Amino acid sequence: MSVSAFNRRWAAVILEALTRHGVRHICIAPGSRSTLLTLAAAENSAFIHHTHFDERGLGHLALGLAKVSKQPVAVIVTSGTAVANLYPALIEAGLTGEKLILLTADRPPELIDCGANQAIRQPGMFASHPTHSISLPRPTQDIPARWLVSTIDHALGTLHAGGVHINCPFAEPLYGMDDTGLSWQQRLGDWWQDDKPWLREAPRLESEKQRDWFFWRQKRGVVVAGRMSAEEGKKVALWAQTLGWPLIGDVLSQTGQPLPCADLWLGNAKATSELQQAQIVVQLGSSLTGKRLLQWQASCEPEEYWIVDDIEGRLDPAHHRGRRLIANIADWLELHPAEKRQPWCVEIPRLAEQAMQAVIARRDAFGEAQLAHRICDYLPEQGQLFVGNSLVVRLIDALSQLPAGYPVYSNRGASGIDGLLSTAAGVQRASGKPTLAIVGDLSALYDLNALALLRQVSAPLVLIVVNNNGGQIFSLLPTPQSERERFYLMPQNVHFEHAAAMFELKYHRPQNWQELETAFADAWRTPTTTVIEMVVNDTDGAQTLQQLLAQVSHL
Amino acid sequence: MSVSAFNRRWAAVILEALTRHGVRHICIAPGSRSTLLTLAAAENSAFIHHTHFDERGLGHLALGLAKVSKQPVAVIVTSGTAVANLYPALIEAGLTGEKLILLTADRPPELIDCGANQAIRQPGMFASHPTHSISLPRPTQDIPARWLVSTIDHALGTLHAGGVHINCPFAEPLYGEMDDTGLSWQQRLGDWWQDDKPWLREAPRLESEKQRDWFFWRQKRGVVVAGRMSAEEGKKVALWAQTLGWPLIGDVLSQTGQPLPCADLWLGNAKATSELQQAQIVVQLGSSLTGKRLLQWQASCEPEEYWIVDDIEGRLDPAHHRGRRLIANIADWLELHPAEKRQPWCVEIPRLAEQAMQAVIARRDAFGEAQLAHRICDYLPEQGQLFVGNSLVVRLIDALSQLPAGYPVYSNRGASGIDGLLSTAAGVQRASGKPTLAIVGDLSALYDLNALALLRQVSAPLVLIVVNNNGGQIFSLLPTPQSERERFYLMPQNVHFEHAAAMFELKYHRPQNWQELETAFADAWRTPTTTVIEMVVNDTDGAQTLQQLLAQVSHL
Ligand SMILES: Cc1ncc(C[n+]2csc(CCOP(=O)(O)OP(=O)(O)O)c2C)c(N)n1
Ligand SMILES: Cc1ncc(C[n+]2csc(CCOP(=O)(O)OP(=O)(O)O)c2C)c(N)n1
Ligand SMILES: [Mg+2]
Ligand SMILES: [Mg+2]
Ligand code: NA
Ligand code: NA
Ligand code: NA
Repeated sequence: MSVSAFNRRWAAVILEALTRHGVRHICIAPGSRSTLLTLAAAENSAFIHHTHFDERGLGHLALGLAKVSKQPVAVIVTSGTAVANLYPALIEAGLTGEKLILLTADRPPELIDCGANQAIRQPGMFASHPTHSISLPRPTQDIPARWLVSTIDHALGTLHAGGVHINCPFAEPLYGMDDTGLSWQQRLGDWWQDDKPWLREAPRLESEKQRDWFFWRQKRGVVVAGRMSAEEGKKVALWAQTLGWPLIGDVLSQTGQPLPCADLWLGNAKATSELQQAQIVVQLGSSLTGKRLLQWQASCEPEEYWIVDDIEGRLDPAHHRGRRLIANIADWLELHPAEKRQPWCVEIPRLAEQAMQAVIARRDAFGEAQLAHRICDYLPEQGQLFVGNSLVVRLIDALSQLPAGYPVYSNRGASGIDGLLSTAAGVQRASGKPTLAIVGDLSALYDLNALALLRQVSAPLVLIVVNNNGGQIFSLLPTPQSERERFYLMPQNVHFEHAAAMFELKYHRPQNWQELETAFADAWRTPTTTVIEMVVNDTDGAQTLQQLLAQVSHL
Repeated sequence: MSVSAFNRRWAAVILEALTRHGVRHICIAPGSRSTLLTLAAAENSAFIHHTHFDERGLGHLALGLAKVSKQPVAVIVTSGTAVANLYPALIEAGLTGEKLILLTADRPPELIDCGANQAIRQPGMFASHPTHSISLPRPTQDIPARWLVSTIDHALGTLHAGGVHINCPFAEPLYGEMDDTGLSWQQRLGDWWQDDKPWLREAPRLESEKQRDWFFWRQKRGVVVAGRMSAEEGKKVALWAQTLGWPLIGDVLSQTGQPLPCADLWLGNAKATSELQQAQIVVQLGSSLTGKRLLQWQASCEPEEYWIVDDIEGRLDPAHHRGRRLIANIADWLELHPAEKRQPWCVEIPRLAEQAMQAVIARRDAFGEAQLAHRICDYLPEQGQLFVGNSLVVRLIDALSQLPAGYPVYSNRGASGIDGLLSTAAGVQRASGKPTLAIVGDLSALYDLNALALLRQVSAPLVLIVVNNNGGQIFSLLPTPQSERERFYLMPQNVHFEHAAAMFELKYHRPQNWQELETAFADAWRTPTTTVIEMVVNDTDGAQTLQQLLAQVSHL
């Protein structure tokens, strides 16, 4: 009889099911309609439980977790606007490959389209953004537990990447408990004390080994390093070296950047020339950062364009004739090995070295370009780097040479300035590692309430808020000068000292290299967050990037 | 010739079509793909432009501005997750009626599903929630200007309520010297440019016809329920119900003056529900009923007819009575359906109502949130407005307080999200330019904390009361499980707002008693600025006080 009882039983099946697909972290916001789920989640010791109050921030907390752990991560929110707040993180996951399990509680059908409080149309909400969507029915004994678990299983197990939306209607009552659904739960036999799914469906998606690799490696080819794992970046740096091919590695590639300041040199006739001679470009990973690289890539004309990543669909915004190959990068390289061939490029290496030389000559100024340049003086040892959006990711790319195999993380799929503080958190938590995060002032304002989560870290995390008073990328872009402060830049004339106090975070506003150094030396001493604020002249960053762009276009 | 110049006239037409549907305010966030729309929005002087860095907050600003002005309000965002951050406000629009028109910039088709940065599938992302959606094609001269403005005029002319999604693809280049490429293209509309009118006028009226059996129905023993409506409508509903001598069950969102206050306590006494059992008809004006006992009574009553009269569409009766659903401007309907003077039929309820109120008054003294809820009418700004937050505050004020007639009350009680409250309030004050009282709980203030930025520009004093019971104490009102309540429900954040207030240069007070609270109330009404007032309370005293009071009154 007890509708309470059953409800908690139906939710219990749901949350154990995900025990079977590697779900370790579950992130939770409060709600009422959510109780069946949250309880079930709370009572299951297979999980590490996180909570936050801002469902959008929650979503990015899961995102961060998933991004580092490479595990599916489950989220529970209540019905209503709460669910919609998950959209951003979902969109990004749908683009970058994070597996997010979204369990969104709902009113029963009796209560849809009839003026009931907090009652929205929720199935289909995220349209084509989730990889799989599940519209669960009105919980009843008449549908066996085996159906419920078989559906969840198919969803999770055939999940190459992106998230999964599972909608979970619950009618009232929701608080009560009885035996009511016990015999129904036990129809699942010893599955309850098992390790595995009820239904095992986990076929692999992989592109066959390319039979003409041996032909193609003998030609003048270029390697492009996209977003990939720390370790894939090492394996790739080595692979290109051996092949003799010039490596143009993005900031997110953790390849070592053997030809640094690419955003610069790629802007020089002598470089484009040499590169014109290539016949095959093999790009590994995607979401390329630099402006000049995207243009080079747009207009480059090799006989064939290869792109290799374990994410599905097209990744060439330019639509070259060629191939799109789905694989684990490290797995793909083993399968397409390199043979010792001799470097064919001779003028690019000069140009790279000269372009870095141009940059260090400009290093003394206490600005954001200078910070980005000098960033690997600051990387916490055995740690990880979370890079913001806007100017920051573009600066470090253009100006800094990151070590091979140092892990970098970032939200570069859709590039939102909306989840960054909270993504950084879930990144810090997933790996246990000291973390450095850099973000601009509008991005830290966006997600300012994530300063709450940053009270619970498992190793030091330093948040650098580069404060140039507004969205200054819109001073790098040729935005109509007259409208640009009010409708582009939006300076908020703010600081972050009180924001840090509120969440009892340690704060520094260093005013030169000496004091920012002391800041760090205090930061890494304790398993807490410290807000560091660099206040800089609004356009110094972008101007300087521009001048170096011209400098390097000229030699 | 120049692509970037055609893009500008393509946008300029779009923003000029808005101009002829009453669109006055337009809320804008930064962006680059949005640039043509933002240029055309800012070049076009028919608008008042509002800007904000947070697109969910921007969304909620637009919502507020619309909530007050009753005009459609425009938003401009760039492509990506910026678009997705408008969902909250859109869905709330979907329920309470605000016309928000969302101009969402986009990459052109080529750059979709190809690994392009900041490029997501934008058409349809909001599903059924917007009222209509336009999926505008790739800008070209081969599509007559007269097409773009007809399609918008249809969109806006036929919008009875809720949101509009206009997706705007634009292809690089987006910057250049403004040639005069699409000019003769623009000139194809002709003097329309100098008119004030829609190109196509399509604005057919949706309304329910006159209830020809009203003279019969108005003579029976009815009940009048008053939900969300306009302040003016409140007054009107209060007269009309006292005329028919029916008992008025007014919601806090009803603005009737609640002649039977504390309905949430007296509806729990077995004597009231017994009397009401006599009702042959219930005429409910407006929707989103507030308290639990009125919801429980609504679901349980069994008149021969139930009527919901409101100017939004669809069913509004979550209990699905036999009866009628009646779409119209409430006042208009009062005029079409006049009251006849008849004898009050209710003997018991009016006695309990004054007995409920007395019982609350007995407890007015303690410095907690139940008390604040009760006293509030003593603190309303002269000729100003009330923005009432979600969770406890709405329910306590509903339960424990009696607000005056026709005092404007605003809130987000459609989906009841605590995700956009401050940012909504700002928009709510900007729309009318009235002194404003927004009350909001601690998690609700963390959720929109960056909206503090927006509450640095107010035309008129606005007080922000933050009630800090260290958590979501509505989860102490509900029978949640004692074991996991604290970390999985209440989520106490252990925080204050002194510094948040300092951060945005907003005056702060943490009053400890009634003397201090009213002091802070006074100096606050003397400047067109926000003064934040944080009331720190013992977490469960609010919940309990209500609980107890529900119990005392169920025994009277
Ligand atoms: C959700 C969302 N809103 C808006 C944008 C557009 N956008 C890109 S960069 C940027 C500027 C961010 O400013 P700041 O945080 O200071 O970084 P800075 O530009 O100074 O480098 C904006 C608003 C976006 N990418 N995502
Ligand atoms: C966007 C959104 N997320 C979650 C909820 C569910 N919810 C309702 S009340 C509440 C707690 C609000 O806490 P607080 O702001 O401190 O007010 P109080 O409960 O103390 O009245 C939550 C999380 C909601 N209605 N909307
Ligand atoms: Mg900035
Ligand atoms: Mg609270
Ligand atoms: Na896993
Ligand atoms: Na299998
Ligand atoms: Na004070």
